[PDB]
Amino acid sequence: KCTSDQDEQFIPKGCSK
Repeated sequence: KCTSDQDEQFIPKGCSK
């Protein structure tokens, strides 16, 4: 998932790598 809560200046090494 890109946004976990409201995470706009962080997406993971998992959503779009």
